[PDB]
Amino acid sequence: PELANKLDPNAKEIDEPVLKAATAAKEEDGKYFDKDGHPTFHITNDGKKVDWFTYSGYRRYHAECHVCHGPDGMGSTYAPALKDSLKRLSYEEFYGILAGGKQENQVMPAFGDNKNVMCYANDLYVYLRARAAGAWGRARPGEKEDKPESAKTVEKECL
Ligand code: HEC
Repeated sequence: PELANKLDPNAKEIDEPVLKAATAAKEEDGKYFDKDGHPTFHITNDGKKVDWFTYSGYRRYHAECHVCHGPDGMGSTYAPALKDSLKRLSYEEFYGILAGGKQENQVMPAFGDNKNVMCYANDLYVYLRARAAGAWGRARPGEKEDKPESAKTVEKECL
């Protein structure tokens, strides 16, 4: 139905198993979920329009993560490429690394005490999930879906 994606027909780096596991099964007010109950994306009109959290997660990524992890999750001299990471990592593995950090030299900081990051954890997951599935390229999202009212009142409370 309207839960289905419609991506770039000239999308050359799609990962079908990762994309299939990210198919939207449910929608609760601008928020999409997969059959496992975990957040997911929703691309529309041939790879140009994106759901709110993919849009929002891009911006939070550029703000708070791009420095060590490179543009579009491509990787850097000090940190791995998160577009490949979210092929293996489950939603809760990602959330735990983000909240508590990871070490080996090589340190990923714990962001748990950083509400400007933790309150957008689902946004970061969704966007980087869309990268891992090859459902979004290395562009900035243009057309988006409207920001839902649900997001604004929990953004209120979380911050
Ligand atoms: C500073 C440099 C940063 C910043 C600001 C962020 N990350 Fe994180 N990250 C970083 C390192 C050195 C590592 C590797 C740690 C190790 O080798 O043990 C990581 C790792 C991750 C992971 C797990 C990667 C994997 O195992 O595949 C995730 C997920 C991750 N980083 C995500 C992430 C996000 C969402 C950030 C947003 C603010 C972020 N990092 C910041 C170094 C750094």
